Amino acid sequence: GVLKIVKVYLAVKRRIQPGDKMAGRHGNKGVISKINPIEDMPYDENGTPV
Amino acid sequence: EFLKPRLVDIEQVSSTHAKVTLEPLERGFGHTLGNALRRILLSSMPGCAVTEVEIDGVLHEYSTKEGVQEDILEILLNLKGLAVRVQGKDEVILTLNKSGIGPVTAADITHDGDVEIVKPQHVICHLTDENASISMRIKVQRGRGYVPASTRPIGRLLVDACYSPVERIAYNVEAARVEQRTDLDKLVIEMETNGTIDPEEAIRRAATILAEQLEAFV
Repeated sequence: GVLKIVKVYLAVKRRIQPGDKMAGRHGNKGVISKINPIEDMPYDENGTPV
Repeated sequence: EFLKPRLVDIEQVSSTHAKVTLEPLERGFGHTLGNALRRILLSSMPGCAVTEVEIDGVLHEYSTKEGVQEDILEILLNLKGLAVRVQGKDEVILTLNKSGIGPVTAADITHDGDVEIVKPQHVICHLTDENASISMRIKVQRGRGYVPASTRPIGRLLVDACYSPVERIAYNVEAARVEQRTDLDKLVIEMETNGTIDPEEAIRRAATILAEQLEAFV
C-alpha cells in the first residue's frame, strides 16, 4: 500500500543545560542546576577553577 | 591619604602567560583590586576567535574528506582552538590551501599581513596521501565572551565562538617593604593568556571597565 519512502537523518547536537542528569560510577546522581560563570567558581591558589 | 597603585613591572615569563605587579596598596585594597581585576579579566576581554569555516568539498560537519584522517567535526574543533590576533579590522577571512602528505598546521594560512597567527605549530588537520588538497576560508572576528552557534549557503560550517584571550588568572597579595613605610601591600597578578593580549593592555582594559562601571553613582 505504500508507493515510496523517503528517510531523512537529522544530526542534533545537545551540549549541556540545567536539567540534564549527570552521574558518576558510584551511584552519585544529580541534575545540573546551574551553569556557573568561569569566574564565580571556587579556585585554588594557582587560579585554576574547579 | 590612600597611596595610588601603579603598574611597576611586567615580567613576561613565556609567550602565553605573564606576571604583572601593582604597588603600593593600602590594607585590604590588595584583595579588593585583585579580585575585581580577576573577575573583569576572566569575564570581559576582547578576542579574535573563529566564527565560520567553509571547506570546499564539505557540505556538513558530520562528514569526511578523502585524504584527511580528521573528521570535519574534529577539524572544526581544532580551528575553534586557534589563537589569532587581528588589529586593523573586526572581521577577516583567512584562507588556507594545503596539498600533499603532512600536518596542516596554522602556519599554512595565508599571511594577511594585518592578521597574526601567534601559534604557528597549531596543527589543524593531517593530509594522508600526496594527491589530496584542502582549501578552506576561516572567518576570524572580534568579540567578547562566549557566543555559541545556538544563539546567533548549505556549505558554511558554524563553530562556537570563544573570544576570551585569557585562560587562567591568579593574584597574590604580598608585603611591599618600600618607601620607608611598612604594612603596605603589593599585588602580583599572574595571567595565562593565549598570546593574543598584552598583559599591560589586559590590566588597563580591566581597570577601564571598573572605572566605567563606577560612573553610575559618582
